[PDB]
Amino acid sequence: MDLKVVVSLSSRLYTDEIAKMQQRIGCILPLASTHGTQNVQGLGLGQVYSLETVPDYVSMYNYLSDCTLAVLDEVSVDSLILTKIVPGQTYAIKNKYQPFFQWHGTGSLSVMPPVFGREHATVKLESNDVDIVFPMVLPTPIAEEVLQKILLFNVYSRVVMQAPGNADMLDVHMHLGSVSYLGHHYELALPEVPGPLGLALLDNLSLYFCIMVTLLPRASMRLVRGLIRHEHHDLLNLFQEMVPDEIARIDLDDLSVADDLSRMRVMMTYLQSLASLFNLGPRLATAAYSQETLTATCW
Amino acid sequence: MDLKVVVSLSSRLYTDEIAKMQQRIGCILPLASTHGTQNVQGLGLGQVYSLETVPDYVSMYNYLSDCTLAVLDEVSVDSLILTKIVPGQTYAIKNKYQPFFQWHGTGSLSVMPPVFGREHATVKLESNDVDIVFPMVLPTPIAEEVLQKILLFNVYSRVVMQAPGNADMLDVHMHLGSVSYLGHHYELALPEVPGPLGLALLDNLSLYFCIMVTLLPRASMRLVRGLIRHEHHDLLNLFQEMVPDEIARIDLDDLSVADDLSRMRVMMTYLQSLASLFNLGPRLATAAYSQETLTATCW
Amino acid sequence: PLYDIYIGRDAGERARHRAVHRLMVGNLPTPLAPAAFQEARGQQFETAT
Amino acid sequence: EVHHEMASIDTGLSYSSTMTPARVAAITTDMGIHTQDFFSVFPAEAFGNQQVNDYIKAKVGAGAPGLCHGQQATCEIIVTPVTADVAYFQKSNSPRGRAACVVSCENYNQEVAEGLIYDHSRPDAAYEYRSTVNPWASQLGSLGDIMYNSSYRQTAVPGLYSPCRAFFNKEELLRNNRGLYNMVNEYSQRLGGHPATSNTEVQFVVIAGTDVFLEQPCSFLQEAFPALSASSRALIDEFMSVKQTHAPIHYGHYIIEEVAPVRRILKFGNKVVF
Amino acid sequence: EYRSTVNPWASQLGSLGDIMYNSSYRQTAVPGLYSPCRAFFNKEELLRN
Amino acid sequence: MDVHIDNQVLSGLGTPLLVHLFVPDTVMAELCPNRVPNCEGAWCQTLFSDRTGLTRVCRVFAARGMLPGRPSHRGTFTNPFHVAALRFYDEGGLVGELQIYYLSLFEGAKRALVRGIAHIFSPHALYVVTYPELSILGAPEREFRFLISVALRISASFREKLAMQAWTAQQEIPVVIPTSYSRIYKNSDLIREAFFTVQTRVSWESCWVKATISNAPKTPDACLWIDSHPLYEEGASAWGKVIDVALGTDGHCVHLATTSDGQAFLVLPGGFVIKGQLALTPEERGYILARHG
Amino acid sequence: PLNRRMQYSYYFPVGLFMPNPKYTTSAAIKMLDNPTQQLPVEAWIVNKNNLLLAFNLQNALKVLCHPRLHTPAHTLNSLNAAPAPRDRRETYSLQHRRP
Amino acid sequence: DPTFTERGFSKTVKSDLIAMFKRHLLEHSFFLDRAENMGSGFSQYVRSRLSEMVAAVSGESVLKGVSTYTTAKGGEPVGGVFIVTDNVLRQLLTFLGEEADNQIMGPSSRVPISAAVIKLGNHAVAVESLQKMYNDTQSPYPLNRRMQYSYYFPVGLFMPNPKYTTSAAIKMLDNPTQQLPVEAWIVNKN
Amino acid sequence: GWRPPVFGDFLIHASSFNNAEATGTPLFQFKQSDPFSGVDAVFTPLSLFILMNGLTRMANLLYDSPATLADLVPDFGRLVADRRFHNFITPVGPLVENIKSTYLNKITTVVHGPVVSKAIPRSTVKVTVPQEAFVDLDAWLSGLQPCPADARLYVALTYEEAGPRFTFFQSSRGHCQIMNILRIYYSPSIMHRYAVVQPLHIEELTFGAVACLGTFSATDGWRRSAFNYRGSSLPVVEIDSFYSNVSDWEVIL
Repeated sequence: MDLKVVVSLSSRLYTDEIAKMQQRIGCILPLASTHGTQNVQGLGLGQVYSLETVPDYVSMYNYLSDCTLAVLDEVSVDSLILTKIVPGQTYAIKNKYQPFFQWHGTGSLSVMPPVFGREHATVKLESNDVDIVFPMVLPTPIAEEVLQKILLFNVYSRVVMQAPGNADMLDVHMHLGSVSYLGHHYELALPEVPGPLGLALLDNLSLYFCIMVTLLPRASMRLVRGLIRHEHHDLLNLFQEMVPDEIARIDLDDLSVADDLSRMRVMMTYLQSLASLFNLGPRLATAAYSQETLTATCW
Repeated sequence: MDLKVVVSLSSRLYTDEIAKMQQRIGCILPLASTHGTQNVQGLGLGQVYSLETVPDYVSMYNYLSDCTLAVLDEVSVDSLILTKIVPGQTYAIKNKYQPFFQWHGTGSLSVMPPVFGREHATVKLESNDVDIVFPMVLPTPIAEEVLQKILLFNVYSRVVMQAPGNADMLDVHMHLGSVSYLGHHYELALPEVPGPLGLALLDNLSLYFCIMVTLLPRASMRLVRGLIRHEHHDLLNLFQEMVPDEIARIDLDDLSVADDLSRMRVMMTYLQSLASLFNLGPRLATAAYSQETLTATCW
Repeated sequence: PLYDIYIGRDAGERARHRAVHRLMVGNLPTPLAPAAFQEARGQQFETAT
Repeated sequence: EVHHEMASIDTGLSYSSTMTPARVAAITTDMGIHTQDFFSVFPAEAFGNQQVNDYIKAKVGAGAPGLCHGQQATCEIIVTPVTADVAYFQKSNSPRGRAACVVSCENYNQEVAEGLIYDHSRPDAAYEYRSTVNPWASQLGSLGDIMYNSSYRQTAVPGLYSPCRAFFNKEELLRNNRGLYNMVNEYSQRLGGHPATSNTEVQFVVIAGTDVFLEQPCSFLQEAFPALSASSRALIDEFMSVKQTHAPIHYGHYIIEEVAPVRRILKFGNKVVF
Repeated sequence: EYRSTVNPWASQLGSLGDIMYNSSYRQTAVPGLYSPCRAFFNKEELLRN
Repeated sequence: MDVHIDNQVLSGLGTPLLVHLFVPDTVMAELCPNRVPNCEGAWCQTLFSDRTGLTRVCRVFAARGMLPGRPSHRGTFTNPFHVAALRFYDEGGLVGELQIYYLSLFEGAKRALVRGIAHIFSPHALYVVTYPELSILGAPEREFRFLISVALRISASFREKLAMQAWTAQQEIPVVIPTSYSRIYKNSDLIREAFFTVQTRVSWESCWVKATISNAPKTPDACLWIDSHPLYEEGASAWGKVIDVALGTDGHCVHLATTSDGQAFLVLPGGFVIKGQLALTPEERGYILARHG
Repeated sequence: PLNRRMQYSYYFPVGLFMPNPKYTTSAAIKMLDNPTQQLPVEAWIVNKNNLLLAFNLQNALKVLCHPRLHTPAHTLNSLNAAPAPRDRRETYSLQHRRP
Repeated sequence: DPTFTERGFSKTVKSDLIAMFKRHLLEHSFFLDRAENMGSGFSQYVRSRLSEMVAAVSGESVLKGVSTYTTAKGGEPVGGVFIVTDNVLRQLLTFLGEEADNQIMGPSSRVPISAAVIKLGNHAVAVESLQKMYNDTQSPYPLNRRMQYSYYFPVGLFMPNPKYTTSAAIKMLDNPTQQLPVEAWIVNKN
Repeated sequence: GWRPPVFGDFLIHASSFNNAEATGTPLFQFKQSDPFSGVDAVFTPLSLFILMNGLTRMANLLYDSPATLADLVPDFGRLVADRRFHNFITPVGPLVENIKSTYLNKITTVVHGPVVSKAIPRSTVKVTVPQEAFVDLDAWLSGLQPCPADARLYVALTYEEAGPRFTFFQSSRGHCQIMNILRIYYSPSIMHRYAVVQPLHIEELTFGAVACLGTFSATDGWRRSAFNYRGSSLPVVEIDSFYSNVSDWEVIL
């Protein structure tokens, strides 16, 4: 029943840190330990997402899917008092994330790691020399479209770095800068640079999607030719006309025999690891949202 | 709020059987109907998997999904005492299986038919002329790996047919045959003929694959075509300086934001569906584990 | 009843039985339906027609 | 929920309890005619031409709104050559044409019992002089064997009772082979043999048996009892007139007087045969 | 079971015995001279049970 | 009919030209004995003589058809002078090779669009559909003469081994003689009939042909491929039986057993066994590897 | 629970033929039909409520008009899948031989 | 009878109940009139019929403790009342003798009711005849019910051409292959 | 016995919601663009049959005129072009309370949890849908199949040539094969849609979307009540013991 647990800090917090936590009381955290009371390094998402080393996105996804989520309730001078989240119980949320994002009644909350700047997302604790990093929560179709636009932007930016002429950056910015949901207009800045080195958050989802999208038609023609029998579902035949012709023209003899097993197997692994990503990790629903009170009754 | 079922045995079983069944205590098995008193035939999985019939795995997944699963609690000479699974309650669990995989903390578990070994998971009751067939519970990544292997085998055993033996010696037995793990390699049982059921699943896969090949974006193919020749990476190690000429024939048109945005949007709408065409098994979230005891706390 | 089954000689493999249809009622064997049955059936046919 | 558990043990070795049929209260299943249709039993098979199959299905083959007599009895038909003797049908005998008693032969010898059931080089134990009345049913691979053996057909829809299933099933005949004390115990301790249901219209096969009480002796003896059968109105009118002097066999017409363990009062108008 | 009706004019809707003794008539004389077959051929008094 | 557009959207975009052919069940009565199974796995291949040799293997699905308005076509639906061959199987033990020829097809494709044509190899009438989107004598003989040359060499090899062994016999299989006749040492009657039938037996699916085509070293070294054709021509001869003996025991069986190494054994009734040797040039290996595998 | 339900099996024949010497026991019946030629084609059954009923060929056709009568393939399979069949010596007409 | 109704009501059980309605309607109506032909079965049949009637009535009252009327000798209570007519009453007293203490004390406000008593099976049952006082008001006695049951008979049917017979005696000489009936005979009330 | 269900409160304008509606019909909510504090614009399935075009006679007797509804969803003809209308129909659950007001109207439903009222110590209710436009997908394709514990009610919304239509499906087997069996069910209506597919571009290809409303107590079945409105004679399936757990729209084709 009583599931509120306290993390105890090593050193006394400064006043700026106190007011910074009082700004962000009712929000979500990753909780590394199922038992609550243990050292401060667990509750931070800084071990996975740090200032020092460039983070790949799937690491944060695999970390968030596993570890539990907790809601801060109280901040005192030597203590942080947290509430664990278990399904089958109702809780409270305030949207103290920074980028204001409108929460409707009966909407679908999704918890996704932040693509924004680090200073926007985290609090540094100079007193205990640690970092606490807050996972972003955003509505489900908006989060879908956020992933869409940042992924397509990574593809266009990497292409224009490959070949400058083919891609116009103004046509990229005018379309991908704007996000419209239900008459609410939010302008989101894209990642600043891809660079020659490994880029900030993306380039891993992009390459996985790219190897997947190139393997998809080559795998699909092989599968459709392999499938044909009596008892196969009839609609397949109706869709045999639906394929574009040049995709249909491919001969199986070119790609070697064991390489069929290689390309198919690699493509299937990428599909299955890739599909559950777009369901967008941890999910919740909210019964009622209060705009003037900024309070969401969630479960 | 009280989960308890007793199964009344028809005739008494011998001491040799009661010894091994008491060894099997604490393991999952599927039951047919939600009643206090059950017949023994619905208790065993062996009704869906007879010895004489051709092995059909995906239909056993179909059978195991419908059949409410129970945990063996007490083995007595006329009685098998089981508690069941409400989706929203927490109960202890034990692992003692012959193809043995050590479980991880906060790694989700899936239930499968016993693909690996016929005698290893099962115990026959010749006193009552049945067989009790224990299913296989695995951590989710290697479970998805075995699922992909069985589906690709149900394809390629159709594909090889007869004429190339050079297909037969490697394709049928290398990727599809062995499941690797850390310091381990375990065999799979391969059906002599690829039988029924899996082919309707391949039909639905082919439907989604044709609809997805209708909507493919070009810029990602540009990223692949640029990176496979101009640079080298570990993800691209499948692709040498050679490109499939397929992507060259699809690669003639220019790039545009407005088309790729919508193409990506529809692919987002369709990759959400593949999680339910992929999953097929019940999920159990592990919250605690005891390596010394082989007794976890699932959820 | 309807068919007649026989065995051919085996050549290289053991021969399998073969069935040919009797096609008519009178192709029944005389132990199963005798001549008296046939003429009585004929008279009943005549009364019916 | 209140739970209460009891224990029972039998003191003496041999049997100390006996049940007995005393007085018939009612006959629920009528003895009428209702031939079971095989387009319901095998809906999947068909002839060659669609038109001819549609015609044959429409002419003959075609829930019930109400019934006055009671639960209908499913009638199953075995074809039989026309030189079959009357005297085989007047006395208690299996429809196969051969005796089906497995109790007599030696215990646990499947080949010996299957020799008695299914060999025709040696005559049946019912009659030495003939081997079989209808070889279209008795012999392996004959039309009766195809028609009513369980698990050879494999395409029949379950849930439709078959009376000849108890007589033509090789497994259910083979189970009787054991010692007779085992038969006596298993008779009352266990149900089975796939008995038909009670208090429905079309007499399905049983599944539940929740408080449903069957005792079937004919599965043990492997015979069926003959009923009143009359070839014409003349013989049944005379048999209703005079019991003792009636002809069992006329010139070409025959009559079978009912040999049933429940003697039934037969009333026609004002004349009574009992 | 083998036959449908012994007397087809007696049973059927609109048939002769029906038209003789249903409630479908009204031209008929007042309630006096009770009809026996009335009790056999009403719809409503039959469906009362 | 659906098989044509299925091919044109999947295999017709891999192979250039197609001729759509419908085979009556009477033509099917040639290959298959005593069976009418559906013809899904049927593999059609081309084979052209006197220039070069090649086969391309493809399935066109066959289903029985009522769709002809003409009553007569009720039945199954699936450089001229050359061959096409359909290899037909099921899950059971049934393998047949049918040979369709040209100049029935190019003349037949002349205008339910249908026309009747004749078989040359196994003479019956076939029916050709035309969809709205649309040196003679040496040419058949080769598959005959090639194989029959092998038989002659094999038969001559038997003689050489008898020339090894002073021209009598030896018994390699424990079969008791049926009786100790006085009128049995005219068994010269038997061995002559071997050289009668072995030379008059030629088919593509001979036992030694399958012995030539080996998937593995070890299991064919452990396995024997036999065929027994009866004496003097009573009935249908069996080829390609596997041994994963009783043949010597029963009469009417000049048993022939080939190992994958080309070693052969002619077994007579009474268990007399004569060993024979095979000689295959790489041309012959190329031909058998082309067609059989 | 004493009220048991006892389940029996009955059978009755129909369509049978009497051999050539034909005899009558009963002296009461005087039918017009010639005794030699007569043959029974139908049966009469007493119902539970003592209503006379007719069993006839037409009612019997709901089993007599089914493919499981006519096709021999399962009879053939059960006949030849045995170890030893009958001595295979039979040879005459079996297939026509063209001149 | 709870034997027939134990499985609840179903189509077959309702049909068997209707069939037994017909059987008992033909067989055990006017039982006292059929007692004449039985002869030696004078008493036992009437005792079984009345005891079956007493058995049909349920013995359970929901109030569960209602006080009872008693016989003048006391002890065992009064179970039921048979109401009859005068000739029926005299015949029942002839077949069933052994009249007990008539004077039944059971009703309160002790009074000698004079409800003629007979002992049936286990229980004391009073038998009463109220015909006299309804006669003294010249009104018909309401237990003299009138039953209306219908009859039907056919005339003019054809016998099918394979004619048969059973009676050796009759010689109609009508040349029986061509004979047909054109009229019917009814046996009168008298 | 479980925790009390999380109620949701809603203020609808009374002209787009009838007071006469039975207690327990499921309701569906539509999202407005600039103002949504005022009018929630919740729909009932009988209203959805009117906004999409003897059920029709009752749907016209209850709801008269439609242009208020056409004003509430102005872009319906643009949404059916793009297959975006299913992205706005959110499921909310069955009805419990209807506090009567002239201009506004106070709807209280059950978002999640076992369906119940709130005044007395939690009197239960039932959830009702009409038997027409309702297809049991357990009697549609019918050893012995096992008897599961729990049954699921799904919802599908399908854009046929005569516009979009919604269906409710009752099965008990699993979520991973109800999709495949629903493709097998909507196969012939799919066969009637690809007449005029080829001129129209990529976005139209989606055939419908599937959500999972909840899990009602199986091994029982349902009943067949009716509507007691004046002319109604309208048969309606009713189910007890309902536990609402509205899901996401999963795409079918």
